[PDB]
Amino acid sequence: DLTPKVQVYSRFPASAGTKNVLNCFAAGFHPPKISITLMKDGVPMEGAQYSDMSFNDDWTFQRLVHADFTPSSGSTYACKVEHETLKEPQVYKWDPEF
Amino acid sequence: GSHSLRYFLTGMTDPGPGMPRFVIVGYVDDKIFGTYNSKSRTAQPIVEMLPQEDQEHWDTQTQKAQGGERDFDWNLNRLPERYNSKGSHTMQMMFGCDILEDGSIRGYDQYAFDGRDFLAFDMDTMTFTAADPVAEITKRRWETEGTYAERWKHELGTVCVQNLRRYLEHGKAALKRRVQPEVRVWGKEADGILTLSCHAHGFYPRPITISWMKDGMVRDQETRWGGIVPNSDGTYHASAAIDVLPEDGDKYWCRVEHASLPQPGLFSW
Ligand SMILES: CCCCCCCCCCCCCCCC(=O)NCC(=O)O
Ligand SMILES: [Cl-]
Ligand code: NA
Repeated sequence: DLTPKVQVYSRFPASAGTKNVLNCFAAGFHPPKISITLMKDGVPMEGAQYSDMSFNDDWTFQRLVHADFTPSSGSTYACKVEHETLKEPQVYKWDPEF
Repeated sequence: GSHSLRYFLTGMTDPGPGMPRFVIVGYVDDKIFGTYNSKSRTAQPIVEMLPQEDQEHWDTQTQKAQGGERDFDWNLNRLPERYNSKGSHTMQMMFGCDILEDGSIRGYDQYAFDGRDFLAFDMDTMTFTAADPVAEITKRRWETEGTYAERWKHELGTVCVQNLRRYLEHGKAALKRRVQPEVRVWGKEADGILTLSCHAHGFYPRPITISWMKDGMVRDQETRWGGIVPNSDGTYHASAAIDVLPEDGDKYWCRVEHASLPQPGLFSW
């Protein structure tokens, strides 16, 4: 189908209290309009940036969103995704692997 | 050395709040080298790759991109009715060229409408192929005018390869700089089973492989791969997971091969 396939991952291997970048990558979706929000404990993270709209060889669209952050062991990080193929927003939790 | 130049063009009736309706992203060997969008109306190099570019080259890139934007706008205002139309619509184009190791050339030129194949142009035979009877209309009009074929034979086989050679030379420092992955192996237990995840962070160039081994023998049968996905600094990320009984958790190695590693690396939990 054409719903977003979403991965959340940190730029570097994560460790508590060390500056890093949190990534949310959505791919395989259509149409290209899409909402992607990085959050810390349900709060939108500040300084987030999005890639220029682009697509895979099979024409499906994709977008990377990223923001600087300092992971805290106390916190939940996640990526909230809204798309026309989605009746409700989809929340993808980051698995820190501390 | 085999090398590639690719442009990814998107026009959109409904790109979303504050987003440009027409975008171009250019790639050299899976590195973004420049971009254009309908808000800035400017084609710009990625200075981390192309640090010392002349304005005149990018003046040219800008005007060609603005023409592409006009053409996408023209088509988006015609194809929906022709296909019979009511929702949002998209138009896409991918074109470029390859220079094979022996110096021979390949051109690519493909279009899609609402995310489905629409039209392709084959440089070596100078022929079009239409994806359906509606696209066939545009095919016949373009071949009968007899202008597109010669322009894009030139565009793909001459201009693209020249620009590829220029980007390869101007961006050689960034293009050749190998970045070793930082590999993290993790394991989490749930419902009594241990999922082992091998994550490779921040490698360049893009090609990588990741395998899971037990007692030195490969175990592909129960491995899931997440795919190679981008970081924002032009490096990449890739992952592999495998489920195993918590008793045998010390017995698995993930094997990472990457051009930055003289020998494949073995990592455990
Ligand atoms: C580095 C990214 C920004 C610079 C990109 C350079 C711009 C090149 C794009 C021009 C291609 C647009 C043509 C697409 C529509 C079309 O088929 N028109 C008919 C035709 O051009 O013959
Ligand atoms: Cl180890
Ligand atoms: Na716009």
